[PDB]
Amino acid sequence: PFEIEVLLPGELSPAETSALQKCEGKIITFSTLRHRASLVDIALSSYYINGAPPDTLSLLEAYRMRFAAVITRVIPGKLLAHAIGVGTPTPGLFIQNTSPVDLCNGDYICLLPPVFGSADSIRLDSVGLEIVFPLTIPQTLMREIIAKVVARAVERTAAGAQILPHEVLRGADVICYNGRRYELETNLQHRDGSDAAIRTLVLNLMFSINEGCLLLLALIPTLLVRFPIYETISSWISTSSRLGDTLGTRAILRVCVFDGPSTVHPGDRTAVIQV
Amino acid sequence: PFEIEVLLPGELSPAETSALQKCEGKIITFSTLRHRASLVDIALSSYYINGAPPDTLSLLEAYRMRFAAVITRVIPGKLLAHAIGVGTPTPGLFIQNTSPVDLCNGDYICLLPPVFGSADSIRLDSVGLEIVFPLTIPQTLMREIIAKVVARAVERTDVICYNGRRYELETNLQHRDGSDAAIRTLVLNLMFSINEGCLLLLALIPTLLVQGAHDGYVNLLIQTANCVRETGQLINIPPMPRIQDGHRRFPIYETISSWISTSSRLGDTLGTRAILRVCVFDGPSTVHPGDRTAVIQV
Amino acid sequence: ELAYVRDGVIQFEVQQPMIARDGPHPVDQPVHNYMVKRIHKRSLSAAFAIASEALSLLSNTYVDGTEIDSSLRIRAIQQMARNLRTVLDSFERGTADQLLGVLLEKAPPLSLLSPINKFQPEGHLNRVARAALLSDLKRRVCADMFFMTRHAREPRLISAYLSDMVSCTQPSVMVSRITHTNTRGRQVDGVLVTTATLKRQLLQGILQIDDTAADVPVTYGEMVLQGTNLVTALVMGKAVRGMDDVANARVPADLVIVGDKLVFLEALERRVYQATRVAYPLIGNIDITFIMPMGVFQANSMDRY
Amino acid sequence: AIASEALSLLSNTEIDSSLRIRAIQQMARNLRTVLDSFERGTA
Amino acid sequence: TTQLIQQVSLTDFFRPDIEHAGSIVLILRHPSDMIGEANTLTQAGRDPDVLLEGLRNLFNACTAPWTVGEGGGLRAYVTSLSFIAACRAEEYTDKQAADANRTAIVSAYGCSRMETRLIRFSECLRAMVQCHVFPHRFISFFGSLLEYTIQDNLCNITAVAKGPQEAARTDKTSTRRVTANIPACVFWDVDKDLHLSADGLKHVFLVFVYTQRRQREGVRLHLALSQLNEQCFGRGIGFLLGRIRAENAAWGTEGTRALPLVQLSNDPTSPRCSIGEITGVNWNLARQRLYQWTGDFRGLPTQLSCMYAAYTLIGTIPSESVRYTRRMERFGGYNVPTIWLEGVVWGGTNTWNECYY
Amino acid sequence: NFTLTQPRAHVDLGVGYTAVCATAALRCPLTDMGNTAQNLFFSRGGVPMLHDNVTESLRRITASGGRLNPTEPLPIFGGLRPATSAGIARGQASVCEFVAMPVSTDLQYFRTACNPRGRASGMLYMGDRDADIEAIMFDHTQSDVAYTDRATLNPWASQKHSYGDRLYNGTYNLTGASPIYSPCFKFFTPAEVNTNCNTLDRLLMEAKAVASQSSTDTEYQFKRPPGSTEMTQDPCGLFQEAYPPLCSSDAAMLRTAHAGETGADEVHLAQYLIRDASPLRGCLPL
Amino acid sequence: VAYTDRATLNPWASQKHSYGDRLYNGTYNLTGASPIYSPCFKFFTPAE
Repeated sequence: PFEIEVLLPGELSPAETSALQKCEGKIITFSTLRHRASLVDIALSSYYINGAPPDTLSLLEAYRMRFAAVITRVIPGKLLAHAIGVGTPTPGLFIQNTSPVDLCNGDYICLLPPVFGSADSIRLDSVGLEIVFPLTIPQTLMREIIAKVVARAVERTAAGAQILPHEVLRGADVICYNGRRYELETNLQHRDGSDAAIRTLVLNLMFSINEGCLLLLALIPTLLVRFPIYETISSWISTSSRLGDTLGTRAILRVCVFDGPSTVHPGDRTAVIQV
Repeated sequence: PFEIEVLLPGELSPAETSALQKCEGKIITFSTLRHRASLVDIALSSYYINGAPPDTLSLLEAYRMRFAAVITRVIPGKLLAHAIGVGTPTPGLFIQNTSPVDLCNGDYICLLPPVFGSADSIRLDSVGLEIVFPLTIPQTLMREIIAKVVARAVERTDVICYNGRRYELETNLQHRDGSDAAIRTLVLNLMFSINEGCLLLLALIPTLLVQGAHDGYVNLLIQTANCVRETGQLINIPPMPRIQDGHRRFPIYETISSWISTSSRLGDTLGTRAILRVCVFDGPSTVHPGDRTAVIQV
Repeated sequence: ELAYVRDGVIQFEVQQPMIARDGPHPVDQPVHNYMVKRIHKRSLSAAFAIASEALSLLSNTYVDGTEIDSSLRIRAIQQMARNLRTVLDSFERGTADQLLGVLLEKAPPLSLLSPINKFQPEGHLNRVARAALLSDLKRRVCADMFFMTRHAREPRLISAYLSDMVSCTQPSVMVSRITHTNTRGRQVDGVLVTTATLKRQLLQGILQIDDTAADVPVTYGEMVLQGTNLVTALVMGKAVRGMDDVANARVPADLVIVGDKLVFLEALERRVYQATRVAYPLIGNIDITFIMPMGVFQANSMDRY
Repeated sequence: AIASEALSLLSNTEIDSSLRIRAIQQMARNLRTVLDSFERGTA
Repeated sequence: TTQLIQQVSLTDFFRPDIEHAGSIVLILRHPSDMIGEANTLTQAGRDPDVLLEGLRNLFNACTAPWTVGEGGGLRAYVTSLSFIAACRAEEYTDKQAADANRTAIVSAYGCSRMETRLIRFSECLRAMVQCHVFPHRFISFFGSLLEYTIQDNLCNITAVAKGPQEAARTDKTSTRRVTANIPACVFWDVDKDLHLSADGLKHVFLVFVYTQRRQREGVRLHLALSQLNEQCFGRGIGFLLGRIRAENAAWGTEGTRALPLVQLSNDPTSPRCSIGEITGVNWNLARQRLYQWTGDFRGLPTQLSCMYAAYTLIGTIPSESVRYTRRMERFGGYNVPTIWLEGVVWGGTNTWNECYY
Repeated sequence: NFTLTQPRAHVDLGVGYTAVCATAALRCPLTDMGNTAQNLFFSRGGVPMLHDNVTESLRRITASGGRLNPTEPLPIFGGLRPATSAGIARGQASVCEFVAMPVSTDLQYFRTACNPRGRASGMLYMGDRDADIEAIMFDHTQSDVAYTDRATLNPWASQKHSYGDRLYNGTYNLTGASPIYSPCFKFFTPAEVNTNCNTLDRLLMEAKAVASQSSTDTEYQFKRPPGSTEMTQDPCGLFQEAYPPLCSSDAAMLRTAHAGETGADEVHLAQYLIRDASPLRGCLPL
Repeated sequence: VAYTDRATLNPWASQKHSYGDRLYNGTYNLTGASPIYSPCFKFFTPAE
């Protein structure tokens, strides 16, 4: 009937201690279930096999299958930690706001680490270990965001492959919510994740859609005014089932602030709770 | 909390008591929950009211209409059981392993009736009912099994590979009660994909083929694309469709959203919902098949 | 010991005085009317958040057998006692500052009562009397302005102020007139709150200290109700009280005499309201409007001579 | 059923004492009545 | 285990004094993204001018233009559901009691200058439903409201996640136990197939009807009480609304043959053109002899315009032999229909699904 | 957390005169006269407009003055407002309503203050007639108590249901909560009053218990935010009278070049001086 | 800011790049041996 406490580096560099104190309020990912998770990040990108190591899917799966933890103040000599995953519940937890997007209480929220552009992270030269903070967004808004990202990537690929320009100005593309402006696809450079890791997934989705629409258009419509030809259909069904299973639904997070402020900005007093 | 109480019928004891003792960590499932639980409405009710007893559709319907029930250690005093709706887990509800392949923590294993090798049947002399043992077959295995079944049904209008292991299977064309439902669902899904985005996607087929000359992924994409790459080059198709509403709204976003929604709906309909995630403690997660496996509530 | 009183009101027999004429009018009979009032309610809540370190330290039950944990526990209990004392003092100060002012809407009696006792004999006014009263009110509100502030250097308006006020003051009730008097035997009037500079100016100008008597009697006690009375009140729902009308700390306090009135001034500008997030009360506001012409001319023509 | 009255008595200076005494008397009367009913049923 | 959320409210759009304790309220959201996405939602099938005029007159009718319009920061969060429930109860073949209940409601809570605002809101919602903007993505669920207080244009609205009906014991009135009464006159009768003995953990489905008729499109509140999962209920809503689904499909088709290419692709010795495509010497000279098929996309530009199912799995009850009870009371001269629903718990996640099978 | 709550009740025993208040002080000024424009273009309906090439020029001309104006894309929808700019130490700007009246105006009436409403009204008739209150303010056919021969002034500004009630009052849901709010609307609609036993309480509650209608924190004269706590009084909001300030046709006479003592001229050629109704000349050097 | 009626006061030296800014400003000091003093630089750069 005990708990697990993280290690405390005693007599460290003043810069390292200052950085740890500054990042103390930031969310810290939980360690492994059994003993410890220190070389997992290093070994995650070890199978480069003479090329870019696919790590987006692996990190997404790790974040979905791993819980979180809340750290406390640092005291020289003794360290205290709190965990509500498999240990004992705690009477309220304080976590600083991280996601710049506005959030509303009384609604179910999900967790999904972004992979487009850049994300906040902490890295130390003398440590060599980096931690990526996932962004928490509601599922309803997340679905629209990912759909818009997929559409923008598809249109960018079409423009880059067709040679001639094909972008048609359909109007303003600025999303405004509670006085906050959010502009997407404001640039067409330094795209290190647009067609690097999700390119294979979007290509598979596109070819599956193409084969399905061809198969239905072959004989299905009738009111409009040695090869069994089944292995391809079976493979398409298997890939569709696999992607549906790997899509996942991580709705376990919730926000509930007692008499909190209306506007929300990074650096406020929020609460963390589950359902 | 709330729990389902199981009664003990009289004038019967030895055979069922021995079977329960041998089962140990084996669990069962219940359809209707009330103040008291019976034993007739598990197998006889499922196999009745149909005339010809089926093996796939009726079992799937019973599993969908049923719930999750666990069995703890049986005491000579009375029968004890716990429900999944409560949030107060108690150690002692560990179940046994009934899969030839070992499992590990980190997989969302669902439930499905045993179809690759059926299951053992125990004859009861007091009432005359059988007990169905749940299995932990991986999701991809049942997905490819149902894909083969629907392909065979479409053809009407047998060998699988798993890490080098192959074995002969049986046919599933004796019952057509679900074939019409599958045909209707696939017809509706195909009729839900009449959008114009596929033309735009196919407009980039030559460009993708040119770009893939040095990509190196053709050796892996050939197996998954054996007829689409041939049918896409056999149709001329309008290269530049006339613009009617592209100057006001982007149409590819709506088609992508609809495709994602229908794919998620099809996945939810086919794979249904699982029960719980299996997690073990103390020793390593590698557990020999056919032995005791630790099961906790997350 | 109250849960649902439905805004109870005490009962008393008070008859307003009436004038007597005995002129050209026959014998009449007295007429009286009964009215009801309402009772308001107020509440105040306080909180003091704390971390889990205090409870973790207090939930050890001497698990190590040393003096360090005992010292930590004693410092924690001392800190929590100090915090409790501080929040109690803050709550007391808040209630003290909230107790001042309950009728600020009708607080100024002069501008709303002087014409009533100056021109209206009994409140019955005809058209000409109403017009005269309206003209007098408009003249007063047009000529008053800040005349008293402008002529504050002349210390002779106090006599006029008291002469005007003596025609509007009426005696209070006599039944519930229990109060604490000084050694001289003169009943007090009330408590006046003013700024420190105003109090100093009044003390240097008129108010002279001549009395020294301070006491803090504790006579309210804690009344209790018998079980029989409680049950006989709760069987029907209505709660009864009374049934008697058959037929430590030291704080300085002084008093002053200004003739026929005994009013004491108690101002605490530096003692309290120090380093407090609550703003100073009694800060009112006024509104006014102005009208100006733009391109106006006379109608006639034989005026530029 | 005994959970409702027990919870009301547990989770909720003369009115409170009288209410507690009345609740205790009612609980004792109910217990006596249920014991008599059980004895009659057994007989 | 107890969580509370504090929200602000106004007086010109909500009067907490009339509403009693134990009521159920739903939190809305500002349409900041909806006013921008309506252009894409309306699509080329309809015009956005009607929606623009509707939102313009809605903003004009709404008070405090300096706060609302682009953010729900200083707006009334809690909104009474009685008005919308009564408004949407007209199409229920039961109006004798509704008219009697609404005659006093309009006289007391309404009057003054409210008919114009009510008509403006009704026409705005009719235009929103007609244009298929899907405004149901802002409806949530909350617990009972047993506490309310307001001093000056500020209501301290508080709520809880679960329901402590069996453990609150406020003892602030003559009653001994708390209760939560909410009218359920819009409860759809779905017992025609479950009239037999059915007991257990019944599930409540919040189904929204989305009709696609001619000038009679609207969303009406509906309730259900039956122990069912997401598959059987979906199949029931699929093959039980067949007539209205077919009518909507026929109305929405506001407007092409087979092809033998499959046979020639299946048989061997198929004409393959890969080296020529790679070289590019016949990029356009080889596709001129292919099958054009004379395809046209004018037959059906969109297919998601026939959605009629918006059920949400919100609300659970483990009590056996469920049976609603309706009594009669008075609030000073006007009776109110109240249902005794106390000593129950609720919970679960929202599942907004758009099914058009 | 430890939360403690204790209900408290307070009763009263003095129905008559008990409270005494007498204050006379001045603080730092907060707002002064303004020179801002008005959002007349925000009509939301009216005569159709098709001359875009001239309307854009008119908008540019009216925006080049330096007053408040919308952004470049012309956001006619929503509640978009221009960003607040810096301001010198002069006070808070305010709107200035314009009333069209004949130039011929009596000098005595201007000297003795004017009524923005047009005619004084009084509800002290004990409800003798429901239409009596409206008759005395919208009759314009009987002699007034202020004019021995005339009845009402500004015949081109005071009306019944053509100009006054159409624009100055605001009906058919046309008032709203726009920043350009008329301060005279608070005493335009009589609305409904409550009854009591004596008239003293009625006049006390009529002359008091007045809440604020705007905020002085911003120079744009925005509406009062919900939840604010402030107290203010409007003595001139019920008297229907406002004394004119110290103004003159020419500043040469007001400059007081001679200084020292002061004089009084009865008849002059074109120079006239009006004494201020508020004797505040000795407070602060003006 | 002061008088909204007019645009600005002294437009010839109100752009931070005028003749005075080119000559002295507060940190330019382009002269070789001119006898500069404190007021020639304190009138343009009032510290930070």
